[PDB]
Amino acid sequence: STGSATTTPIDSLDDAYITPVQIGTPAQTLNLDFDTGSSDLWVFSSETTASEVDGQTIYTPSKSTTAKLLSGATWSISYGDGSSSSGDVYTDTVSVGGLTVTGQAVESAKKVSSSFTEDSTIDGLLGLAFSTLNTVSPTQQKTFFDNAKASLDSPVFTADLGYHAPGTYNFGFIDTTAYTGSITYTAVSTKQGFWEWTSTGYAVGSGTFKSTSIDGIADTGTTLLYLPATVVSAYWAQVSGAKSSSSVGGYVFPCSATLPSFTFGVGSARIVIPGDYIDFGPISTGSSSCFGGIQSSAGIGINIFGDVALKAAFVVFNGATTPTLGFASK
Ligand SMILES: O=C(Cc1ccccc1)Nn1cnc2ccccc21
Repeated sequence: STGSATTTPIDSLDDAYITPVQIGTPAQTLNLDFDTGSSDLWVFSSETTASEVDGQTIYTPSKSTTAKLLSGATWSISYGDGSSSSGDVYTDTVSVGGLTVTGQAVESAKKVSSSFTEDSTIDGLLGLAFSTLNTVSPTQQKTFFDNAKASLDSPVFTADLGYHAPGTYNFGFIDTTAYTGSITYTAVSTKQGFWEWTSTGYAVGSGTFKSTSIDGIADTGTTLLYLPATVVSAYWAQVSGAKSSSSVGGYVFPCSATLPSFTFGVGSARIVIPGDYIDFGPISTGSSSCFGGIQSSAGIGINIFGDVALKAAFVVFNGATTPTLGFASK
């Protein structure tokens, strides 16, 4: 089998992407954030604290003839940005772009933190990291991809995120019309549960390439590109008037600036992030100070190839016995 679903930015800045997902019988369609940096499929639901729901579409298990409470199971997650959610668990039928999994764990939120409440466009998360990160207790659950894998034509999924435009998530096949040139594959470590790889270096604008190993994760659920402070300083030094602002929480730059591109290495291959992809707009409405899309990972503990980086590429998440990652230009 295969699946193919369009993913759509939630706002004009590409802060996140939502992909429609069918849950239950008859289908309940929720728009989920596909997140290769986590491993829980959780949804706003009829069980969510009423004051914490504000515009989201909810899953109502009692209206699904295929829903079954997973007795005794609970879940609780906290993301790197400080947000969180928790609740109980059902199994149900879940379909993505024509690909169906029966018996998928669907984590029903009883509580969500303020940032989820405040974002009406995201009805929940669909994790695509390794199932060793899944938070369900006392019996850990498998991700949608891990449940689908043996049925797929090939044990892969691909992310093709758009810049200010829709993109695609495919399951089970590589669309050879969706990229240019060849796909370069690179080794993955699953030791921390992530799609963790090592970039071979970087360049700023038309500058020379610096060969240097940069370990990090491919994370569709992170908006920005988080890299070592040395690398990020080298980038922003090429933007007149850019500065790190302790009060704003990162690098800012004059909105009048033209940003240079940023290149990262994948083996001997190179992915070029155009400068416009690094502009995240005014820090507050009407401000002439803009927030940068490349930020330091120093407070985080891991480098993160978030959407800013991934949307510049066609990315293959190869879930073979020994997983790997592939990147192509597009
Ligand atoms: O948690 C993180 C990483 C992060 C971003 C910004 C600052 C510090 C750390 N991404 N992410 C991955 N999945 C997520 C789901 C919600 C929120 C963030 C999510």
